[PDB]
Amino acid sequence: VAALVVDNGSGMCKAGFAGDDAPRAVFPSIVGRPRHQGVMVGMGQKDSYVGDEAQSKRGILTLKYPIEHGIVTNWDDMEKIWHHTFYNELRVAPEEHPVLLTEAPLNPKANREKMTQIMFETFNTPAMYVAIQAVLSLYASGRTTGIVLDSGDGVSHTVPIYEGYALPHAILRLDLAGRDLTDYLMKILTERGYSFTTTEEREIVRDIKEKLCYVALDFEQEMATAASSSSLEKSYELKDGQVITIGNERFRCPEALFQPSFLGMEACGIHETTYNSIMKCDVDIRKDLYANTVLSGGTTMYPGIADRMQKEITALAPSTMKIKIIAPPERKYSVWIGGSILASLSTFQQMWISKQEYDESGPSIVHRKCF
Amino acid sequence: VAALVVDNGSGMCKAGFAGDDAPRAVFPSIVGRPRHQGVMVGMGQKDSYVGDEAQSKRGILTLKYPIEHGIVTNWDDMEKIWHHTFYNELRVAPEEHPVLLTEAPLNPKANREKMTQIMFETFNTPAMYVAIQAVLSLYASGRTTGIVLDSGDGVSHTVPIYEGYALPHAILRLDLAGRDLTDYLMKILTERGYSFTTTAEREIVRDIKEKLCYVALDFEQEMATAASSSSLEKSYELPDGQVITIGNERFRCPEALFQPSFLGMEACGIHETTYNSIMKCDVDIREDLYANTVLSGGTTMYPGIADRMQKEITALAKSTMKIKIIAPPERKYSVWIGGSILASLSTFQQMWISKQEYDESGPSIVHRKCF
Amino acid sequence: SLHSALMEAIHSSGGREKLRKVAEQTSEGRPKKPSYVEAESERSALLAAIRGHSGTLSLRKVSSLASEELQSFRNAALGAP
Ligand SMILES: Nc1ncnc2c1ncn2[C@@H]1O[C@H](COP(=O)(O)OP(=O)(O)NP(=O)(O)O)[C@@H](O)[C@H]1O
Ligand SMILES: Nc1ncnc2c1ncn2[C@@H]1O[C@H](COP(=O)(O)OP(=O)(O)NP(=O)(O)O)[C@@H](O)[C@H]1O
Ligand SMILES: [Mg+2]
Ligand SMILES: [Mg+2]
Repeated sequence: VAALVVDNGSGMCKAGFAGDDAPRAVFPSIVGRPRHQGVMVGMGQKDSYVGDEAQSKRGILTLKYPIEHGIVTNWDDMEKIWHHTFYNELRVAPEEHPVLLTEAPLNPKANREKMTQIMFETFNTPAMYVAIQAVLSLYASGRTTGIVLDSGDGVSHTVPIYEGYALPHAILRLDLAGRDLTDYLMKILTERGYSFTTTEEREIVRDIKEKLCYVALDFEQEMATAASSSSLEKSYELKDGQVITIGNERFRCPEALFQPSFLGMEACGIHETTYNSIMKCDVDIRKDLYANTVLSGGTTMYPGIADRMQKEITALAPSTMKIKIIAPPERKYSVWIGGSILASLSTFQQMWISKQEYDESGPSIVHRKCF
Repeated sequence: VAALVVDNGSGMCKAGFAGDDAPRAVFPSIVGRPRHQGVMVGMGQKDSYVGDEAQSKRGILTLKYPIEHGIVTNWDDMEKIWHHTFYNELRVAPEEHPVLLTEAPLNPKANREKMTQIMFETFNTPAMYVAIQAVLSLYASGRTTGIVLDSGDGVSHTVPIYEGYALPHAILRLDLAGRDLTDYLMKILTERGYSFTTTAEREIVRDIKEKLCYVALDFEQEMATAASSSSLEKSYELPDGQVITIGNERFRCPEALFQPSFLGMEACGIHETTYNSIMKCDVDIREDLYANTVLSGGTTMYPGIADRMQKEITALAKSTMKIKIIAPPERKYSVWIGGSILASLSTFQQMWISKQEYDESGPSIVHRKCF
Repeated sequence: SLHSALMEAIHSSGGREKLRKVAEQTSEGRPKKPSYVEAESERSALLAAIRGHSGTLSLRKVSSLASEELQSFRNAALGAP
């Protein structure tokens, strides 16, 4: 009776049971295998580790990240992750539950079949379904039409959705997201007089980012304030107790989203990318995109991002056009929550792909149950 | 979907919707109940009238003022006003909107709880929040740190504010404002030859004050000129066309703000009261208070008040200190305008007190949403 | 229709986080909530907004009996009891 919802991000996998309001399991999308084939004073039988213990045992393992930029690049590694998710994390029997999986926008048709092959042939699922991540965000906020900007660890997308379906032609991919900011934050702190470089120092910066960074409504004016007073300054409590002082870096960091030239990127800016997608849609539905611009993914979590978006898009739009930005406080797990709502609706119960349907049609049935 | 902003003045109540450039409803904080005629068969009208209709039917009513000197002194009558504001003035449902309320600086802890109690129990609001009027005025001018002189009906306050927090210890209250000045004009005009005392004549004097009074850059010089010339005299037509001429009373009336002795007060004067507040604060925030002195309230509306304030404070302050007086033209409605800006910011939307938070924490939760 | 009904169920039916196991039942506002668990960054974000919001200019024009005197900077009629 209870469905499983598995949202596979580049950074973190989020897993749990449909109907819950949050995932039970959140862990790094990392598979680790022992370097050196045969030999070891390794352990029991474990030819693989997933998530945190792979991270803990980095020193004996070669680590892989199977889902780079939202797209799977190794199905063997991906299978290790799903295996870990069902048995180690949720502790359920795959063959007992229908399972809903997510995918990145513009996911190659090959991969969509592979996802379905593995779910039925490897994990013997009674039923399953595949959903575009961005679409689930929109659903989570009670909408079926709108544009969502979904920005995570590895990639960002603006995705125009009309009446339940993503519009492939107007999907823009922005090759900039969370880890470009982590890196950028390291750069500007180094400049200040501190030093972060080692992949453990990274994880420290990443914590600062998620805790202290924010978006200023007026960036220039905020730079002016930070330069002529120490009122914006905060000091961060490190592990080894070295209390570090961070000023205008707090807001110059998320600013990169709006001014990718800060990253040596000639690219566009989240607000302008959003505008360009809206413009790629038919004149007659644009209004609905404007009035329903949804934010999702950890990288949209900076306080002040919504009002700024609102202002930046209004500056690009026509007059009087109703620009509404939806940034719910839970938006980090909007994709998952959306998944949870959908799969737990009774009207969804016949939407599933059943084992029976797979046995006759094969991997390619997934195309018929989507776009 | 839209929030409510309610600025309860000792004289005038102002209401409207977060995002608007001005309040919708502005009406007197008067509750009139019918006086007993001493009759047998005494049926006929309503038991309470509020605001305008209380004002017109004043002859047949005993009028009360629930909120005196900025502080609510009658909760039954206060509830009447609030009811009247939601229903008869705004014509919306309390239960459907988050409500931003304002308070006097140094409002007792007891009264703050009572406000919150009434908003969730009696008016069943989704959310609500309480702001100090003065702080809102500063926000209204787009600043988070500075000092505001708020002068309204019954009371004047100087409020040093640092990054969104008022500094109670450096708050000074001055018991002299609008109606004291109205009184004084009545006094001085009578001595000239005219006669005003009947409460219908007060309202005329009050109209003169708001239309013809000003603040002299140099009072003794202005008295001198007024004595050697009629050039500074102005005429005022009554309803019955009894053109009254008014001379140096035009600037002698507002002068009381700078010389309370004119009213037989041992008090200090707005310029010096402002100075003393700044002097109660630390050295490192003083420059910022001195360059950001904001005027708000009806009694700061006099032509020439800011230039005078600039001159007077420059005199009292250390040399070389940059004195800047900000007197926005909308300053009569800054408290409200400010609260409209605030409660319409996305960055504010998690700051509310929810119905949930109240149900678990109780009235005193309000104390937790400031300090 | 099979589709039409689901679309209606996403909008209509509890298409919100009234799901189960410790959530946020009710939330309000004028707009939305750019936010994280760290209230420090939130306040920084709020104060930066107050400082950055444009004047009354940026706000929704209204025709009020009072506010009329605001759009014409200085005016006056009947001020306070
Ligand atoms: N409050 C925050 N402020 C800024 N960044 C944050 C915050 N919380 C999380 N992040 C970042 O969000 C990124 C991960 O977002 P998330 O969407 O959960 O990842 P994912 O979906 O697993 N990977 P992807 O495939 O790239 O979407 C990381 O770079 C984090 O540093
Ligand atoms: N243009 C003007 N010139 C001089 N005085 C004015 C003007 N407009 C209004 N007033 C006076 O301002 C006073 C009250 O204004 P207001 O700031 O609305 O007080 P309030 O907020 O209603 N009560 P409080 O809570 O005590 O401030 C009255 O005494 C009016 O006479
Ligand atoms: Mg994601
Ligand atoms: Mg007032």
